Amino acid sequence: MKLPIHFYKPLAAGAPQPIRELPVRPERVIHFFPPHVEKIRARIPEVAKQVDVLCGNLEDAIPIDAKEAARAGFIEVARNTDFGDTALWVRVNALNSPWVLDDIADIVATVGNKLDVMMIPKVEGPWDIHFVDQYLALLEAKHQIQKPILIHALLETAQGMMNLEAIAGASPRMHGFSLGPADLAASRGMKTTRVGGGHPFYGVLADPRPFYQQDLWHYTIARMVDVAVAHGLRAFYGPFGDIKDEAACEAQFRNAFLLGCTGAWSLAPNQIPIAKRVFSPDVNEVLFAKRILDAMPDGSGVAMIDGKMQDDATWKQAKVIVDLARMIAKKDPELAQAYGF
Amino acid sequence: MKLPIHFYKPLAAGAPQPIRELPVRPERVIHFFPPHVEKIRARIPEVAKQVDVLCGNLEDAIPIDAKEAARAGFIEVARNTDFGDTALWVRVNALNSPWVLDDIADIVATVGNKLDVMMIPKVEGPWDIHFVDQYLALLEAKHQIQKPILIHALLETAQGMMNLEAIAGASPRMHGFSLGPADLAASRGMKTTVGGGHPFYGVLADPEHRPFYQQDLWHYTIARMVDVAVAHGLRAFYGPFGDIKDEAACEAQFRNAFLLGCTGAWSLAPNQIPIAKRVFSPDVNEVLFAKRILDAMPDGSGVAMIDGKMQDDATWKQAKVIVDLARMIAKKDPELAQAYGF
Amino acid sequence: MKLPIHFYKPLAAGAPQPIRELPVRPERVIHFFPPHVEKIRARIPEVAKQVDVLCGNLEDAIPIDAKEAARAGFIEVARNTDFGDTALWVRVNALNSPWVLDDIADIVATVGNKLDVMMIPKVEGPWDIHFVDQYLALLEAKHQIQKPILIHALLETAQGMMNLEAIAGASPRMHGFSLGPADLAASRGMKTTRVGGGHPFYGVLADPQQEHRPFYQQDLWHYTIARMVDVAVAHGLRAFYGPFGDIKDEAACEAQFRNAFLLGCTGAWSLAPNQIPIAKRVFSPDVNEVLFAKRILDAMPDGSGVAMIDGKMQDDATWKQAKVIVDLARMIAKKDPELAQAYGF
Amino acid sequence: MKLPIHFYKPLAAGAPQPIRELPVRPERVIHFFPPHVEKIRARIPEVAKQVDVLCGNLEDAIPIDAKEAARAGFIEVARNTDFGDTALWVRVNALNSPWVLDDIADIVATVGNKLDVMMIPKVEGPWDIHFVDQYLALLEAKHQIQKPILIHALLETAQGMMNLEAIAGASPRMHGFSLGPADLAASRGMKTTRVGGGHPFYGVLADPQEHRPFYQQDLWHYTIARMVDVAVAHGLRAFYGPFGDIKDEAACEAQFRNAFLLGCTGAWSLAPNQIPIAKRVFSPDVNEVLFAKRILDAMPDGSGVAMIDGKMQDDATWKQAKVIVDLARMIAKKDPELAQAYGF
Amino acid sequence: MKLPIHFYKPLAAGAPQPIRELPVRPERVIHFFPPHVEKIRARIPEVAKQVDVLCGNLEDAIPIDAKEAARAGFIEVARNTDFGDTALWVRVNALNSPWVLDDIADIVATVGNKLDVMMIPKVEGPWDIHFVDQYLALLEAKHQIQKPILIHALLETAQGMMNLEAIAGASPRMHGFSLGPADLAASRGMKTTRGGGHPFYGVLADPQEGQEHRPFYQQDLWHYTIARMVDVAVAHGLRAFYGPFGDIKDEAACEAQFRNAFLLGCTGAWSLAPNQIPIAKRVFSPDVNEVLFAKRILDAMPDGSGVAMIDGKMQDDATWKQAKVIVDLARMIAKKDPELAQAYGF
Repeated sequence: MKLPIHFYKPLAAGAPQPIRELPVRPERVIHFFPPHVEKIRARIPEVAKQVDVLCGNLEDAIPIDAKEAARAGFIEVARNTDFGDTALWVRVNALNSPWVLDDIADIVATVGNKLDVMMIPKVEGPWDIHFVDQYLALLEAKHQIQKPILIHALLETAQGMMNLEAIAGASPRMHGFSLGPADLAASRGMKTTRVGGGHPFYGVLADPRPFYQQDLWHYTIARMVDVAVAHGLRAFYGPFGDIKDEAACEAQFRNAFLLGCTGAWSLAPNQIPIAKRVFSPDVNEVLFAKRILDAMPDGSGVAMIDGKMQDDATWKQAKVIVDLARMIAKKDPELAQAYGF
Repeated sequence: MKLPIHFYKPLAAGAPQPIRELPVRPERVIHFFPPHVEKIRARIPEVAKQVDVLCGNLEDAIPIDAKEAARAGFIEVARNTDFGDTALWVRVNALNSPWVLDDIADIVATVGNKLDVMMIPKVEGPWDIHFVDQYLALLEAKHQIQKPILIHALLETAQGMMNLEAIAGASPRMHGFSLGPADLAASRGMKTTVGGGHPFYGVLADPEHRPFYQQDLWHYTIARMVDVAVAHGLRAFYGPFGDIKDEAACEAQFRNAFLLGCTGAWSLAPNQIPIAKRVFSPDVNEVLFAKRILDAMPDGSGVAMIDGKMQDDATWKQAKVIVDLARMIAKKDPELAQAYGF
Repeated sequence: MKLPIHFYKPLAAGAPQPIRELPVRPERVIHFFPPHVEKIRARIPEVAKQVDVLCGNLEDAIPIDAKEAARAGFIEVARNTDFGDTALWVRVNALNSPWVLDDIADIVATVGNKLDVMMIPKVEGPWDIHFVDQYLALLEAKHQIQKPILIHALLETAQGMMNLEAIAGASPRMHGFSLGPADLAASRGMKTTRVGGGHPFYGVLADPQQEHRPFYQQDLWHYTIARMVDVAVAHGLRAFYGPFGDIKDEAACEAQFRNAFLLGCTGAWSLAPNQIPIAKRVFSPDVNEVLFAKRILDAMPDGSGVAMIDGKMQDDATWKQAKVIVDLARMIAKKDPELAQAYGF
Repeated sequence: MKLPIHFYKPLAAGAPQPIRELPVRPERVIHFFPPHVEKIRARIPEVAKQVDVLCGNLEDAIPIDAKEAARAGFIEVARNTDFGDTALWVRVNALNSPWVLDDIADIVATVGNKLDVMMIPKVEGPWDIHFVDQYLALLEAKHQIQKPILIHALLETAQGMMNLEAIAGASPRMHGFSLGPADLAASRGMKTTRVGGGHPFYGVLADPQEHRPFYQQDLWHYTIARMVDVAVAHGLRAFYGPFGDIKDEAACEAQFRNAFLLGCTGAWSLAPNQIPIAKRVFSPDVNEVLFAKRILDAMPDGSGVAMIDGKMQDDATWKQAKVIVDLARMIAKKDPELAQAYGF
Repeated sequence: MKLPIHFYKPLAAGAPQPIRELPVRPERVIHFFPPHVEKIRARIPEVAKQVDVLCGNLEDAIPIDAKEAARAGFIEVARNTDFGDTALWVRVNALNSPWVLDDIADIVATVGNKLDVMMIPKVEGPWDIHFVDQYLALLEAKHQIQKPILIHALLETAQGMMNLEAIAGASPRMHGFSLGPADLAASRGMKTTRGGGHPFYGVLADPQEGQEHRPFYQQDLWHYTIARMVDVAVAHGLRAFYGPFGDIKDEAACEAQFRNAFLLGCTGAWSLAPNQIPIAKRVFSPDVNEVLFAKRILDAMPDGSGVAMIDGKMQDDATWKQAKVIVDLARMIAKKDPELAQAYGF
């Protein structure tokens, strides 16, 4: 709705200048953790090094009794821990809840200069983003935050799916989208208690009899990807609830990856290597991106490579995945040999 | 879009207040009947006891010579019959046809207070909904109909599928959508094997014998329809399954629809009636696991693990959908109440 | 979007009257050829009769040094061949490239009266159509072109997919779309094997029962094609599967071509001679569809009134729809033995 | 951009249910005061009785170093005064400013149940309304405010004017608009200075024939007309803002009367002398009340169809008639002579 | 509408990067000249020093037999002259005419690096902008033009007036609009005595008892049009202009019409004759005494907030923001107008 002339203006005197390009960094796994449980908080600095992104959770799966405790716990661990190359996110409570006003406000007050991305659940339309963008801009000015805190929208209501284009366009803070398969099923009335992969009842019956199961989430992921990529945002697969079935987890993660998602959530330590292995950049795309960078050294002009003309749009897309691959190659030696770094 | 302040005002002075929420009733089976066949008219009291919804049909399969008879036939059944829990629908002729003006006018004038929903063939955009809304409101005012008759949009063309949002939002009479698979496939140029798949839609494995995995032609259509319909507070329906001979395939196509969020389906023949009632009811084992989820977090908030599956607020709301539907369905069917918890 | 009353006016004083409905002619196969290669130019009058459409390529796989060569070879082979019933297309270079201005200007000024469709690569929004539409009008006015050159849009970016409705509605020149799997895969960050068009590791794992869990492969392109068909058909346009890049695998090419036909695509490209008979086999009209359409034409001898066939009401609109199926079956049955023997004329 | 099925749902569990219609009450004069001036805070209990609406000011005209004092002054007055039938409004600071977060939070927490309408300056687009709407909802839930605080949008920017339709429809909290002539002139680059009147060099020169006469024109005709149309179409009220030249009561009256003739509901008053000018100008026309009483008489059950003087009457006109009669009866409660003319 | 992430990217490989905000220069007068007349070309170097903007005209009042000579004539004068502080514009022919393709192509190829703004007649909707944007960008990449040439839209139809928001938003090349009053009145079916107005447009006073004749108050035809043009332009970051005042000889009527456009928020106006140049520069310059007074508003409130009383007139934050607009224009014009640099001081 906002005209480009005004789109990148900060929304408060003293707020950091809005971002023009989303920051490039590894986002292969987003590891949730319950911040009100002490034993988990103690292992967090060691866990922090095993993940690309660490995300404190304050909304779903936190008992109502523990809401205030999860907030203090998140501020506590974020205070004392240096997260190095790992990104730090938090999922706050829904915008109609009694906790979201103090959630956002105190987290910016105490750890704002360490928060990279704030995850907003149950987004229904661009108005939700409009609130959070202005609220953040004012808190950023009050507490003198240096970097703009980005917005990450959880895509888990039927209205969010309908309003997807408007949500993606609602703010220069937008980082991307996470599909929430359980909430989105409840919202749509999909008839399943599952959080993730296939369903035995969803299939095609052969003619006279073999039964071929079908992907429940094809339309949903394809739609999320197309809208995200068109806005320069990133799409993510959210939770896979069957923590034990690592094969089904890998199959679901890889499906998201093959349609174009950047990473996936992990709800338990054992899903962390699954997300890292599935969402690692494809070797042959990195290697082709390096030819593009080599063909257009300063990023301008026209070049061909294998009968295909390279432009400014391909150079910037190539530049993103090579920078990302270098950052991955710096944490894992086996990948560094595969990308050539 | 009509501004919300003008959206809920009635369109004719003396026509009833527009609703702001739909009624709550099982709509698992929409059973059609030709009102011009007296034998079929004679058996309507008995059939009414077996179906959630009875839809008089004035459109497809009613010969040109039978139209006046079918319209008078419908009025006579609706007059004479007590339906009770069964909703009474009518599918009138298409908006460009020489019968629709009298279809709606004669039916409202006589049995307007007994009609729940009017189904409109071939809805192509919001203008179709605006005509019917305004016509209905003028007729309801003239015969002082007490409750507003609802509009059910039949999805039969590519233009209608592309205007699905504007159709869904065009009136507070909107009740929901039915997919007309044969007619929609004909409009798109799809090739099917009436209202079902086609065995040659699949993907070939990589290069002995080379496996072939069939796909569902209707995934995009159904998913888009449920998204639009639910976002607006409406319901989606699978329409006609034309392969009456093949009942394994009819139950398979119905269960897919049910899983994606469709509410019910059409029965074109008496054998489809029990299939549609069983498939658009929750599975027993699925009601049972969902009752385990509701138990593990009575406040609906927190975390739990069942059979190695994580549960939270979101799965609690999944179980509430499943359990509440089974509860409502079980009040009407006392036999399924015994396969759940009564 | 322009108002209906301005939508059908010519955009230049001297340009031909825009068309109100698409020309009805066979488009089962779209055969590409590099117009700079001399030996290819020499056998073009013969390949012309094996294909429904001949499309000159000036863009991908044409070297930078051959750009003026391909453009000039196209102009020469287009002025000298009589194509008979075959349609003549050309794919120009992208709208951001150093070659498209002379591509369009030289072709319209030499062979414009011979060109049926111009294909634009990488159409990302309505603005692209607006540039081509106005550019073509000015050129057609200058060179007294009698009939409008239509525009065919190549889908290769997530942005193009998101703007599909606006693109379809941006001009009466709009002919249809072609999906370009490999480039659109790259635009979205999809993973495909074999030059676009698939991935064997996209699939649904069965529940546990046995240690072997069945794995059901899925189609990566279902959303894309279904969306393409709805937007194309709602505007009166046609949808096509573009380049199937694995030329050596004829089983898989037939499978991919058939999925597109079953979902409602009109034709597909061919990159090599072995794909020409595959496209023509798969995209031949369904016989039952034509039989029904003929009954409509019979029941209403002059497309007036209201009739009913197999319980289905028919009107002037169905009648104009049956006439398009029947006229197209007759054109295709001229070149197709099995349709000629299945349905006749 | 919200669907009617969700437009009228509260934005927080606990926040009061949103209005479907606007409160009917006299709104002929919006009287502004600086709440940081102690001599003004002392006279508020008497000023309240003389005005329809009293609006505290925290934005323009309040110095930067008085901001925190204006806010605390406003809360002191509001806690300690019974406004009776007078409505209580606040104009808070702009949404990009260091004061607006505590402005809204503190006022809601302490005097939320006495606050009728919140004025938001320098509105540019529906996104401003979305922010205030959701923010108000959460605060109202926290402090259990019992009716929803409404939102009044100040037209002070060319962006706001271009986005007027979208602003009007952005929330069921919307109460209406006020034209802010000085700020709007600056935003457009209108080359005038005076807050709210004519300009002597804006006019039409006659064709040559001795001396060519010069007919002055209204600068604000398009602006007010567009504001009234958008506002009425949305069931909202439009207001003329401040008239600056306090001493020139005739130019005040004519500018106020122009807004009244185009469809505005009331006007601001900056100084005690403007109070009786706004109340006289913006009272309903006698004929408008009289005609509205007959519509109310032709249809005792406000449904069905009635024809009055050649013209048919439905439920929208019965409802616009009941608003103006209720308004007129309330204006008679405190005006003897208008009571006899209105027929009460 | 193009999305912001894509709005600011170039439309051709090697085209100069889109600007994010318009250049700030004085645009009080847009002086038109017919480039096929030799006597006019000879004196351009001198007249270019007298005008804020110089605009070569290929369209109206350029005969059909003279089109090519006017186009080549414009290239000859642009190549030779050094224009200094004076912006150089050109009005090409309409997008439907047989001359516009070469108009645009030839001029960018030769004098592209000197052209600031290209003015397009009869812009009816955003699609016209899209054509000119893509066409320029290819030409700019072909001939390596260093900075983007801007687009000025001339409004001559009811369609363009109705499509004004979409036109304003269609490209980062967008500069502004000029009203074409005679063409716009003709498209709408308005009747005007000269663009101009019409003395018979007015309000009849009711009869008074002793009057011979009822007074007749003349009204302005163009109020809604100009007011709509300023709101849409300013909201998008662009600038609105009065176009041609065809009645060249009635200097007093010219001054009053321009003044009305100025007070509502127009930046400047066209001049079709040397006698209109001083009028446009004077009407679209802030009044000296108003600038002088605005300096006193700014100093009375250094923080720009609160109140102040200056010469018995009340001042507040809003008046301060008016003063800043009026002072900021005066300061920028003083860098171009040597006698107003005196009268303004600073």
